[PDB]
Amino acid sequence: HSSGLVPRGSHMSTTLAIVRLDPGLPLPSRAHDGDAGVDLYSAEDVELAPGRRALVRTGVAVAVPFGMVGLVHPRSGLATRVGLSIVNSPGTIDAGYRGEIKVALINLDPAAPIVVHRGDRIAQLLVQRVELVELVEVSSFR
Amino acid sequence: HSSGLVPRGSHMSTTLAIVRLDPGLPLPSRAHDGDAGVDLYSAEDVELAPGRRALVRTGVAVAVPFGMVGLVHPRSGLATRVGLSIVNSPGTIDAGYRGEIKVALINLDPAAPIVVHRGDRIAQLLVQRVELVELVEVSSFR
Amino acid sequence: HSSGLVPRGSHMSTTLAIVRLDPGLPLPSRAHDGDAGVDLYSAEDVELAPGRRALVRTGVAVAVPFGMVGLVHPRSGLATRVGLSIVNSPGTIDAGYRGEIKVALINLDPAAPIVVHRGDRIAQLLVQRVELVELVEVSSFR
Ligand SMILES: O=c1ccn([C@H]2C[C@H](O)[C@@H](COP(=O)(O)NP(=O)(O)OP(=O)(O)O)O2)c(=O)[nH]1
Ligand SMILES: O=c1ccn([C@H]2C[C@H](O)[C@@H](COP(=O)(O)NP(=O)(O)OP(=O)(O)O)O2)c(=O)[nH]1
Ligand SMILES: O=c1ccn([C@H]2C[C@H](O)[C@@H](COP(=O)(O)NP(=O)(O)OP(=O)(O)O)O2)c(=O)[nH]1
Ligand SMILES: [Mg+2]
Ligand SMILES: [Mg+2]
Ligand SMILES: [Mg+2]
Repeated sequence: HSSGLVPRGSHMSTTLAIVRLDPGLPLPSRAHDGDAGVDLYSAEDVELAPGRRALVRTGVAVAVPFGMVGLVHPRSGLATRVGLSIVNSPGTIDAGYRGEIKVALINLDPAAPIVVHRGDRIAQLLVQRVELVELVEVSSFR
Repeated sequence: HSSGLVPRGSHMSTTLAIVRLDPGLPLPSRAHDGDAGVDLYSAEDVELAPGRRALVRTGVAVAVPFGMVGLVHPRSGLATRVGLSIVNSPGTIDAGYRGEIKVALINLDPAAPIVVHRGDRIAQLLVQRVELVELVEVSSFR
Repeated sequence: HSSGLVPRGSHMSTTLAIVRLDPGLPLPSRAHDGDAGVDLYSAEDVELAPGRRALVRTGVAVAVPFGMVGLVHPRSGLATRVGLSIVNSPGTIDAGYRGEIKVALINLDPAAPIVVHRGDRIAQLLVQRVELVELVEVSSFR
């Protein structure tokens, strides 16, 4: 069968609407089958000295479904190789957000600056269900 | 209809029992409809010099349901604006925990101290299902 | 009843195949009933000066089920007491990965080195479902 047919085991898989605010970047994609995240691109060149942080545009906006959350995670390779991290990791993308996804990168290396180029894959976006809990206040209840 | 009626689409939404150990703080709340997290308050004033961390009381205890986990995430605005982060992010609140939720804040700015005041919203709490996995050890099995 | 019987409330609980690449370490375990994570051991001695990071072997490989993700989270006690963190937290373990789980530890204390010994519990592994989303590109759509 061709790929337009949804296989039985994927009947209930979730769709995510996405706008490329920067049409010159590829759509985010999973690096390998079954990978949890789609990789987000940087729309911009950024140089981070040790300890500096920047709010980096990804060129995309998404519509996370109600009842779900988008989560922006660092990539392990950049984290290990150069100390690149995300200040607010895991970044929380709410269902109602329609703005551009931005990544708060930070250089956690003590001495070597990190150069990010436009078109580099700088984070990964996961989508999960979340419990939109109803709080029940009690006076008292490992 | 009035708000006491659970709408059909919310019939299965999860309740979370909460004790305000500090009754002078508001209950945690979602900033907007559909937001993944409820914002946690600081019960205390804390000043963090660059690179310092503190274990900050939130004034609340919760009963995360069995089969779920509470997750303490940083807020993006403070992370970007002043470099505020959480050392153990995402903080993992277990179903059996009945103590006060505490937030391990850290100042990741190189030079500017962060002042947290009692009543500031310093983190956000998400609740998700988790797989309480049964390990199956094998000798061998992208 | 003896423990070999799956209780009714655990009928659908997920199994996780695991190989101890280092058979001298215990299998990861939950510290308490209902805890979200199983604690990962270090296979190695590592000393981290302030601001240094290391890619630490855990001695295990896992087979996260398709449709799920493994998540490597810091432990709160080490984070608060000595400033130990994980550069790429939450570390993302994909369903297709069959290599050794490695932990990117970092010392976020300003002045005191952290010593990790072989056999110390240095992180915790959670397993959750993830939405393997199908992107739907649109021109336009808190
Ligand atoms: O903490 C971690 C994170 C990942 N990993 C392994 C398993 C995971 O499936 C794999 C890739 O993780 P990332 O996608 O975060 N890394 P990166 O994107 O740099 O590499 P790749 O191009 O292979 O996806 O690395 C660890 O061992 N520990
Ligand atoms: O990494 C991130 C995190 C959040 N965001 C966007 C989407 C999310 O819905 C929105 C708000 O996230 P937070 O709740 O973490 N930020 P904060 O609480 O400071 O702002 P708000 O008062 O708007 O909730 O910011 C990003 O673009 N990148
Ligand atoms: O951010 C956090 C994380 C945890 N906690 C509490 C609730 C959680 O169930 C408990 C234990 O969390 P960890 O397992 O991350 N800590 P650690 O493994 O050091 O302690 P323990 O041996 O008790 O599990 O600490 C907080 O109050 N805030
Ligand atoms: Mg990857
Ligand atoms: Mg918010
Ligand atoms: Mg623990």
